[PDB]
Amino acid sequence: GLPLVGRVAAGEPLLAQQHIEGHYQVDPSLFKPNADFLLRVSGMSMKDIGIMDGDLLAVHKTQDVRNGQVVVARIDDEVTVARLKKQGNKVELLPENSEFKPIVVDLRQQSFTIEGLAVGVIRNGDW
Amino acid sequence: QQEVFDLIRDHISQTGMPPTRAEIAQRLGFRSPNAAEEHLKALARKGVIEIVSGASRGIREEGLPLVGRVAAGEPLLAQQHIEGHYQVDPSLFKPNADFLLRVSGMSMKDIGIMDGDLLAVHKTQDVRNGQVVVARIDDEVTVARLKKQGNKVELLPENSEFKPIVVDLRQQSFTIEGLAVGVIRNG
Amino acid sequence: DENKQKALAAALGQIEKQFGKGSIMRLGEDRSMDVETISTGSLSLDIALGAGGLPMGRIVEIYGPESSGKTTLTLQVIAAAQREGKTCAFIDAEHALDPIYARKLGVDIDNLLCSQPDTGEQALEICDALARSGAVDVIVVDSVAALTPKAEIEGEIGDSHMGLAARMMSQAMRKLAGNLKQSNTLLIFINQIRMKIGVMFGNPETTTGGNALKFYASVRLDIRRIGAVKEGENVVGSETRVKVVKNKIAAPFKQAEFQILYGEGINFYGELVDLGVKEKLIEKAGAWYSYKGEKIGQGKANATAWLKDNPETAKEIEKKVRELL
DNA sequence: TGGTGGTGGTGGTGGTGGTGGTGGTGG
Ligand SMILES: Nc1ncnc2c1ncn2[C@@H]1O[C@H](COP(=O)(O)OP(=O)(O)OP(O)(O)=S)[C@@H](O)[C@H]1O
Ligand SMILES: [Mg+2]
Repeated sequence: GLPLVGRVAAGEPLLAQQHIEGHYQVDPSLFKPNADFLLRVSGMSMKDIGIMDGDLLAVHKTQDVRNGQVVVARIDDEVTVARLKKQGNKVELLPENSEFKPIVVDLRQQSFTIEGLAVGVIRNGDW
Repeated sequence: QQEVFDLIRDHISQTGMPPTRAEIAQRLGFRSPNAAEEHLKALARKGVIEIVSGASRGIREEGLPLVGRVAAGEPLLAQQHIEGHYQVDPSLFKPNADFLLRVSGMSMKDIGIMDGDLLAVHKTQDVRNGQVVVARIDDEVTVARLKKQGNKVELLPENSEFKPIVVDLRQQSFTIEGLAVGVIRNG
Repeated sequence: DENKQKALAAALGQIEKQFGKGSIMRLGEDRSMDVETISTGSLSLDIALGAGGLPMGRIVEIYGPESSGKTTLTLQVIAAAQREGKTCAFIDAEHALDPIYARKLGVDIDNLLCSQPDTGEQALEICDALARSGAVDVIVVDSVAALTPKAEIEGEIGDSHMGLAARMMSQAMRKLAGNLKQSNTLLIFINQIRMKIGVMFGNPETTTGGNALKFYASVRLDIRRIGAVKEGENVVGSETRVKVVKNKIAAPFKQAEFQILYGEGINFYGELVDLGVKEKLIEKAGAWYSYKGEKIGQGKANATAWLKDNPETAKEIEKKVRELL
């Protein structure tokens, strides 16, 4: 089945072996662009759009992105999920929650990196 | 039964032909072809075996079936219509999932279900206060958290813009349709 | 109009020519549609039923809890019909009948037919075979919870047989409804009680064997036990009340009570004194019963004993009580 | 003197079975 990405350490891709939680056979064709792998999140920062702590967010891996899309990225080599807004030479990742604030870190000091889009959400946590 | 299906699977390969109903019944230890016929029909109804003119046409799964809708807000019409399937594991969800429902409205936003989503339900009728359930109130369905006491049941929202819905069991009929276990979103 | 009269006459002629004489007639001219009843063994119950007994050519159902008295009631019903010259049959799907107790309630055990089928289909086939014959006036089926389908017999325990006996029962009623009325026979089903799991509101008790018999029956009775009858410090009988939960031949929902004395059946003379009091033909001078200006006894037992020992007053009271109700 | 050549499916039936006891108080 599809691989699952759990906690991610720096210096290695998301799909590194020690990041692999296991295999869950979910058909990749259900999602708009084919889902490549899954990634567990602590989604307190994207509540208003319906993402929660412990749920799974499907990602179609690609570096191409446009404005207004929800993207998995890394800043300081740390994984985060947030929407993208581009000013030009500067770009900011934004929340969808009532208590969080933007991220506009400097590329010259620390550059943003994309790994894939977010295509859909799956969860199995307690209710 | 699984053992009966295995008997055909290996007997056909070993001999090149499926065993007769009498042979299957004799192997089962009962003096009647009906013993083999019942299991063969049960496997056929499972979609594993084909039958033509009283004989097996062959020994030739789509996942959770999406069945109908459900309303987070006011109750919505209950009418089963299996429009399609989705290929997803039952083992993912806590008690095994049985079917999927489509959600309309926004009265459960805080917990994390919203418009147009798919909700996995586990069929049952044993549930207790404080759980997330599905109920039918005079041929209309709703999803909410239960709070039962006396002759009145409260179906609570999980959004501050909605107010609870209360039904009196002496006037309207109330049947619990299952227990929610998860969500899938693809919009 | 004049055209309509002949247009209708021709159609009636055609129908009677195709399907036989009598396939259609004015509802006020068919004497096969009149109702005839036979006694049930207990006077209170005949008053309650309205018509005066149970109808012939119909279906009746009797259900209740355990040790309630619904086999004694049916043997009491059988006994009276034989006293009138009617032949009878009894089908023991439960395999639990005691011959001598039947002989002791009043049944002529040498003329009653008996069958012990190995499968519910066989029981119903025998029922239809005797109904078609036109020579048997009463059939009794000991229990419906025991009518096992053939597929369930040849299988193993734990197999799923979802809704099979119900389908069988629907087929059976569909096939028997006509033969019963043509042959003018009475078919009595006894049923058990089970519980409905997960009910939210209402009475959870139900019966086994599906929904078809609830529709196809003309009369349904509910029989229950109330208390004990003491000859002394030792129990000698039961107290019973029956309800008419369905009725198609008279007003429904009435009631009836009586005593079952072990080894004898219903005590008719106990009913007679109760009905007489309620009807002012007997005088209760407080703790003492009284009749026609004389003192009787200190209780129901004394009153019924005195009445039994005195046939004249018994006849006088009965042949008047029967008239009013 | 001498024969040719096959058309087209129709309709669902039936409900099962209940499980388990908490906790003493005042001279
Ligand atoms: N052979 C018998 N001798 C004396 N008393 C009996 C005998 N058989 C039954 N009884 C009593 O008659 C009363 C009612 O029992 P029955 O009518 O015979 O059976 P039922 O109640 O109709 O169905 P079940 O088999 O008990 S669920 C009970 O109090 C019995 O104890
Ligand atoms: Mg009995």
